[PDB]
Order: sequence, then C-alpha cells, then structure tokens
Amino acid sequence: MSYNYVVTAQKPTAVNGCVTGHFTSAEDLNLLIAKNTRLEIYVVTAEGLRPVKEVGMYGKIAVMELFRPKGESKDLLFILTAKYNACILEYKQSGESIDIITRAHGNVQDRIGRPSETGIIGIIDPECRMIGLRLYDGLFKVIPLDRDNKELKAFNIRLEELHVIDVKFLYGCQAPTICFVYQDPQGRHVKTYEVSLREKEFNKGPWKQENVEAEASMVIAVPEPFGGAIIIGQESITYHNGDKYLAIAPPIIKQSTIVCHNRVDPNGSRYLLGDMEGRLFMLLLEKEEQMDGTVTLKDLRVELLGETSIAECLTYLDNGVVFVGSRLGDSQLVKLNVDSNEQGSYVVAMETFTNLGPIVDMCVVDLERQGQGQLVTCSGAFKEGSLRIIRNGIGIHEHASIDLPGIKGLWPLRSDPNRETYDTLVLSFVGQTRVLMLNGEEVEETELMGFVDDQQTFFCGNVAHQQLIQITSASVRLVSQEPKALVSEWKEPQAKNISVASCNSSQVVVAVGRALYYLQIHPQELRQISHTEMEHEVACLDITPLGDSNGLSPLCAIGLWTDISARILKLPSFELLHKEMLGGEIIPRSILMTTFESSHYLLCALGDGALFYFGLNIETGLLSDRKKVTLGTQPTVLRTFRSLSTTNVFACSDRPTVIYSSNHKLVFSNVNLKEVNYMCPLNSDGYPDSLALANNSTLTIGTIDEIQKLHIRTVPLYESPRKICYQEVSQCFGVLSSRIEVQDTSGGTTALRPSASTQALSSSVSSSKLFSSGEEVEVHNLLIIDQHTFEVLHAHQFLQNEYALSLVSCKLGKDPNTYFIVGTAMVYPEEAEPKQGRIVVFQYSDGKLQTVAEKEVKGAVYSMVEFNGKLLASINSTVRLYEWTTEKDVRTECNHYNNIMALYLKTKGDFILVGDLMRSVLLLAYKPMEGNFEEIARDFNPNWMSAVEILDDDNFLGAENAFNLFVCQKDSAATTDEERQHLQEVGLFHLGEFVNVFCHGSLVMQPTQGSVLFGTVNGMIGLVTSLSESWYNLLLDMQNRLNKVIKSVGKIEHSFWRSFHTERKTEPATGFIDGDLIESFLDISRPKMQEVVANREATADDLIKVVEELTRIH
Amino acid sequence: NASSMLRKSQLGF
Repeated sequence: MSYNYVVTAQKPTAVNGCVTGHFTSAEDLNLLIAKNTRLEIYVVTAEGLRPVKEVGMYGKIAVMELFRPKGESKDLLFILTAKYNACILEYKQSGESIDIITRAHGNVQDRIGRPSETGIIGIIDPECRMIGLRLYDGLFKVIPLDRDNKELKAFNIRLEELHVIDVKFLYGCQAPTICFVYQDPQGRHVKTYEVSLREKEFNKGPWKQENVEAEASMVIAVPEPFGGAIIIGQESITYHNGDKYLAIAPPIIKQSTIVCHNRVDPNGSRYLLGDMEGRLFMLLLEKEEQMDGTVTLKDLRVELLGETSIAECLTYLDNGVVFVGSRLGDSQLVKLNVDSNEQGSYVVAMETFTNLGPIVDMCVVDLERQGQGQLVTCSGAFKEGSLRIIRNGIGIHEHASIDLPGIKGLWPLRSDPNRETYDTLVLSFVGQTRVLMLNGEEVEETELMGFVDDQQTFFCGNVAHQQLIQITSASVRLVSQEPKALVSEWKEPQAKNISVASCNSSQVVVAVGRALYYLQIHPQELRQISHTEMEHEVACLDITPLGDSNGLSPLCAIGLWTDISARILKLPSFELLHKEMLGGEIIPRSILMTTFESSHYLLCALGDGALFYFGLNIETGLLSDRKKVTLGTQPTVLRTFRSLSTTNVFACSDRPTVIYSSNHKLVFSNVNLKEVNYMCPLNSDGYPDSLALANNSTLTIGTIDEIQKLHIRTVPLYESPRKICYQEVSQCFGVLSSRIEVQDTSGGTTALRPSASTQALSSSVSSSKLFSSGEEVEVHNLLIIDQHTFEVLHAHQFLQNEYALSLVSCKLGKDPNTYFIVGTAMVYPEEAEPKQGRIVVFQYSDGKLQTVAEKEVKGAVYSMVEFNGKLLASINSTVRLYEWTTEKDVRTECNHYNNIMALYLKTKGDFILVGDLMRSVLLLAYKPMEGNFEEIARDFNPNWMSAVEILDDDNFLGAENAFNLFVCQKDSAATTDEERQHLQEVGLFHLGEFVNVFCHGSLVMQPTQGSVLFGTVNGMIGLVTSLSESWYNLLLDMQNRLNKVIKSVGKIEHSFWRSFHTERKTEPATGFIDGDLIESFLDISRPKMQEVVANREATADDLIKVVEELTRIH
Repeated sequence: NASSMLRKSQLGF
C-alpha cells in the first residue's frame, strides 16, 4: 500500500542521437533528433530549422536510422529501444494532419545474452536487404526486410568474437557484408563476413583480417564511388579496402579522443569529426582518376576547423550549416566557412539550444523572497559547466504604483499627432472617467475636451484623421488634433445607452442590446451606415482589420446572451454563417480575434473563467478546434500586446495568463502576478515599451519576459560544478567545482582556459599541512557566488589531489555562526579507494573566507547532512556523528560500520537516517541514550543506488543504476525482530532516466501531498508527489482505460515500458503513476475521451477538471 | 576509485 505520482516538469534536453534525410517528402531535408523518449522532426531551410513534429515514445531510443528500400517513395524510420522494442516508422500527412505510423514492430531481446561491451549497435545494409543488430556478446541478430516481416522476426547467428567494438555494412558489395573491430588478447583486429540469410550463417568476407590499434573505436563505411572502411583510434586514423591500406598519425588528434563523425559530401571526399574537447575536425579523402576506370584514392588528411560544444551527435545540413547535438552542454546550430576569422576558426555559431545538461546537483531558493521557488542546478561538465536558475512563469517589472480602487478599462493616448508615445491614459472607472496627462514619467490627473468626467467611458481607441474618440454610456463623442473640441457627437436616436463598444483606428461598431449599428469617423465627423437586430442580447463584439485590409475591417464575431452562444458574420450586411452553441448559464464576457504568422484566430472567454478556442479563415468562415481550458475562476478579458515579431494575446483573470505561439500553435503560460483586471500596450517618454495593468486597486507598467512555461537564466562557469549550497544569511551560494589542468615541463599544472575559479574576484589556496608522503589532473574549488549578480565573489582552491565531494551550510551546536562545510578526499589513480580525507569548516564574512577548523579522516567523505546541531557524515563505509565543541572543534560521538560504502544520507526531523552504494537503503536512529546509533532496518535487494530521499517517517524513495524508482516502508507486523529488521519494496517504477539528485521544494504557488524534485543526467526534471488511496485508485483505473484508447508508436505497451527492470529481475509497476500519461487525457478527442468512462459515481468532464487541478502541481 | 566511478556513472555513460 504505497501511493505515488510522478510527472515531468522539464522534458529531457540532452541530444542522444540525430540523423538526416528525406522523411517528410522526397524533396525535403529533415533533421531528426532523438532526446531520450522524445523524437524531434525538423525541416531544414535558409533560416535553419522549421519544426514539424515532436512525438514521444515508450522507451529510450537506442538506435535511430533512416532508410529506403525498393519502390518506396520516401524514407522510413528505424527505431530500436533500450528494452529491445523495435519498430519501423512512416511519415504521414493527411493534408492538414500529421501521423507517424507503425509499418512494423516487435521485441528483439533474447532470454540469453549478456548485454555487450559498447551497448546496442543497430546497422542497415546499403541495399536494404536487412537490419543487423548487436545486442549481445557472442551473438549477432538479423532482421530481413521484406514486404511482410511485419512483426520483425529475426534469427541470431554465432560470433566467434566475444568483444566487438563497432560494426557497419560495407558499400559496393556483392553479398551483405559487415566489418568490425573486435578485441582479444594480442590486441584489436578488423574482420569481415558476408551474410547469406538463405542459410543464416556468415560465410567469408573479402578481406583478410588485419590488425588495428589498441584504441581503435570507430568504423566508417565509405560510400560506393570509394568503397571501403575508415578506422579511428587515438592519435591515429586508417583506411582499409582490398589490399589497400592508408594511414596517418597527425599529432593534432592525439590530444583527445574522437567520438562522433558524419559524412559531408554524399561521395564522401569529406567527413566531420568530434572530439571530447569540443574540437571539430574535417577528414579529407584525396580521390584519383584513372581514365576508363572507377575512382581510387591517393591520400587522406585532417584539418582543424574550430570548436563546438562537446558533440555527441553531428549532422551536416544544407550549405555549411552543421547541427551539433550535445549532452555535456548546450546543442547548437553552426556555420562552416571557406575563410577563417580572427583566431582562425572556420566555425561560427548561428544558434544555441539550451540543454539542462547533466544536472549534477541542485536546490531550491526563492531568490526574490517570494513564495515561489526558483531552482538552481549544477549543469554540464568541463567547459560546458554552468549554473541554471529555473523559474516558472512569465514575470513583469513594476515601475509606478497608483492605488486606484475602480479602474474599469484603459486604452493608449498620444498627446500628439506624430510621436509613437502617449502621455495620457484614459481609464474607464466606477461609473466615471478620469484622465492622466503625464509630465512624462510623472503622474498627473487633469481635464480634456469633448471627453466626459462624470460619465463612464466604454472606450478610447485611436481613430485616424487627427481626432480622439470617447465612446461612453450615452454618446460616441469626437475631439480633434487641429480643433481639439466638440468636433462631432453621435447619439442613439431615442436616448438609449450603448451597451457594448468596439472599433480600431478607422472602424466603429456599437450595440444597444440585440441592436447593431455601424458608424465611421469620416473627416471630422461621425457618419452612420448599417443596421440589424439580433435573436438575443449582444454580450460582446470584436473588430480589428486583419491581414489584407487596412483600417476598413472584413467579417466578424459576436457573443449572445440567453442561448449562451457565439457566431460568425459580415460587415454592412450582417449575414450569419456557421456557429457554436456553447453550454451553461454563464455568458461569454469576451470574444476577440487575432493572428500571428500563418493563421487567423477566434477565441471566446466566459464568465466562469473557462475558455473555448478556435482558428479562422479571412475568406470563408468555418468552425475549428473545440476545447475548454480553465485559467481563472473569474471572467477573462482578452487583449493583445506589443512584444517582438509576433505581438501576442494576454488573458486578464484572477490567474493572469499569456497566450503566445508554439510550433505554429499558441502558448498558455502563467503570468507571475497578483491578479490583473485590464491591461494594454504603452510607450510614454518616461515609460517606454510598457504594458499598463490595473488590478483591484493600482496601476502598473513594465516589460515582459521570454515565455516558455519556464524561464531559464544562465551562468557559464567554464568548468564543471559539482555541489551546491544556499547560505541565506550571507546571501550567496557555495558551489564545489573542478577544473582540469595539464602537467608542464616544470611538471607542474597549468590550465587550458580561464575558468570561474581562476577569474574569481578574490582567492585562497588551502594551506593546511595534514599530509606528508600532458598528464591530466583535476583541481577543486569552493566558489562563493553572489545570489544577485551571480559573480564568483571568492574561490578557495584545495590541496593537490584533494577532491571536494560534499558540501553543507549549517550552524553547529551552541555556536551562532553559520558555516560552509566541505567533506573531501585524497585521490590517486593507483589506489582503489581513498583512505584519507578531511572535513573543513569554513566561514564567509564580509568578503573573507576563513578556514575555521579542520579534521582528518581515514577515507572519502561522500556525503554529509546536518543532523541536530551535530554533523553527520559518511566516511568510507563508516557513518560518524560529530559534535561541535565550545572550543570550536569537530569531535566524534559514535559510528555505524555496517556499510559496503555509504553514498547518500538524509535525515527525518527526528533521529532517523538512510543510505548505500550497492544495497538499497538502511534506516537508522540516534539514541539520546548512550549517544549511539541503533540500526532500525534495511532492504535486502541489490540496488546500486544513485539517489535517495525520505518522503516521510515511513516512506523512503530511491533511484538506481538502472533508471528505476522504488519505495520502501518498514513492515508493520508481528514477531517484531526479523519482520521488523526488514522493510519491503512497496513501490516500483521504471523512469527511463538516471537520477543524480532528489530534493524537497516546488516551483509553483504564492489533492496531493509533499513535493520532491529530481534532476537527471539528461536534463529532465521530474517531480514526485503522494496520493490518497482513493485518488491512487481512480488514477490507476484511468491509467488502464487510457491505454486502450491511445495508440503508442512502436505499438509499445505502456505497461511494458513502466516496468521495474534490471538485467536480473522484471516486475510490473506498483504504487507509481505518470501524470505524464494521466495528463495525456486532455489532448484526446472528446469521442475517444468519452470511452474512458463506461463507469460514488460516473461522469465525463469531471475528469477533465481533475487532470486540470493536477497539471498545476508544477 | 569508484570515485572516478561515481563522477562517471554520474555524467553518464
């Protein structure tokens, strides 16, 4: 009986794989990018990438290939999962609709098979006879491609060679032919085999087995005109074919390992090469013609081109554009030029995509002391290292603050016929109108001509022809720029109020009830035109001249009042088109139209807070996409703001919302604001690219942030951060960091670039003398980062080969100072394990960093929590609980030695602890008896842990080696010595990601319980919450129903995906829920949605509301 | 050192 719920807060951002070709059309260059369980499809263009289709899979993509067999119009996608789900994919556009379809699929794992050295490799033959896979040592699976094989049936074949490194099929071949470097005793070697599938053997390859280097790691297969194979090692490259052996040993690649590659020219005179350093090489093949004979080769060379992010993945695109898929760092788009710049880099970045990198540690700190957590992560590694501050919501910066309990609208106002700037803001009020002439940035309220002060103003537009408009209850008024007086004045024939105003800078439409007029502000006067009456009361109207008409506005839309409805119409005619008959007894408070790039739009707010949304047509006039959001609880006033190129839609609600643009779609992110009643663009000399915004009581003005549900700030560290601490009293962060340096010719270590440790504002080294008795060393530092500017205030450098492994920020004992404590370790290649290290207690003062105290230890301090004014610390399979003397020193109290190697710890308010490397978890208590630990219980499964957390007194969360989560609680049962000294694995789940860090906090706010966030190697940020048994049940049910309705993509069973799995155990998930899957609900059509209920009660739209209240947990 | 080891399983494969 364990009840937990997991959702994604940030989708993985690392790029594991990427591939190029014609998948969308046969004319079309596509970029395919694999995240983890996410597949991105782009179309390449002049600007770069046009986005097209982002889908998710129920597995971690491990192999991704594009290929084409005979009589096939365009390319097909091959995908293999880490749990051996295989599938073939076809890109299908039903005119306006997009589907990735599953042409074939099956699961290719074997019951036998020890998963190999160098993981899964999948390859495809140049002709497309087949697919070759290498999932296991000794074995080599083969899936023949045919019209059938719709379940991808495969035979295996025996491989003499047990330690294969890399494999591809050779171009220009009679029979199917693989080619591989394998390792045995005497070194590494290269080998070939035809594959005859008729008899499923191997047969014999066309070229003897030659040697290749000790570090041979990549096999490149050179396309037809050339044929053959390129092998890459450390410091060397080589080429093989027939009796042809060409080799180069360019000192320049010796520096670091090559690691990815990519064919540039289809013939393959040229290839791209990626280093672990970030360096980008070009590999060139000098061809050679002999008259009536096929092309040969003469020579090959290597040219350093520049520097990218650390490349996992490389793909030449159009014309000198190179996509650079990174996972240690941000992915990027790059230009290659014939001409170097200054520094001599042929590479120029064009675009940069943010990867939350490997998130290595993190924490939550309401920077701006708000109630919303911001999250701060250690990201990246080496030169890509960084901090990333992560903030939900679109925020704004408040310039003035005028307490005005009333404000019932507000439009712009330029006190001049030329400047874009408006030095006045007329604001409809509680039955009145006040005016605000500005001395620029100064607030001042005066009078104005033909604009009433004892009459509410329903409008203020910006009508051309040098005139200012004031629609009021009574009469659509007029004032001039030349005259500036009572230029004109419309009035309703019988003396009846305008109910609902609307217009632009050229058009006017009012309404009296169902009554519809139409007038125009023609040179210095208001001339009338059409008329019509309506079924019921007119609730709201919108007019604005769209794409193909300046000022004079085409068709229209309106909301009625009894039938609760909205409908489409025209201009002087008023002819009724298609419509929608929305439900309820609450009317549509708003309903305006707009566009952006390539679509016209209609949206309609109601008064219950909810909203219905639709796209339109300037010509025709048709329906669109019926769905129903929620935003506020209160009425919602739609508007439109000056941003960048795509000036957008703002929602005025008790929960202020912006509507931006997605793929070509529309965003729906929170605005980090109290509450907003009305709002408009603005621009005064005192308040430029502004946005006015009024609430319950008070005017305000400011700019806007990016958009994405989340903002991610930046902080390039240039080395790799490792741990992170917020010490609030000192308003800074402690961050452990590490830089690489190289031996000298003084032997001593130098550096490779300016880091944050070396560009620090000030600095220490460790002086302390506790110990006695080319090449690459790490140098470790404690950084002190300003929470406001994110500057390295101070840097302390540690001893030669001291690695700083743990960090805290606490007060100890009676002592009222707050310290920074760093647990360390001495480290050497020779040694298995360290056997000495120290704990150092530190204080940051005004601008100083004082080594307050040291303490030697006899191993690695892997972790340390602060306990109860005491300091508790894991030290090489030996837990210790220190105490702070009054004399200011760390002195032992007790130990626990029952650990293989204690990696993680956490503390439950009381006297409880937990942790371990290859066991699972233990719990302990402290006993204010003899100040000892009593070992309360453990878990006897072989979990290679990676992170650990206490959800609460009894629920312990754990992540591990194999991308699985699990939960433990102590048995509540009789015979309380054996059954008590065990705790059962009550929760199981396969995440699909690897968790470096848990921790308490949330990104939201000022049903569920708690909130634990995690960060993963991949960029993904998840969140774990707790449930009521009832809520669990509803959701488990609804999970199972939801799976019937949704078609996965390889056809993959969702439940097969989610199943606890190790290379030695496989159980289905219990006590865990993906909101990820739950949330899917909403993007399902009401029909398919209907089904999910056949059946305290049974409903249909309750559940929609229930998923809603959830999507807002993050 | 399993420490090389942690950092590595830590930054991924």
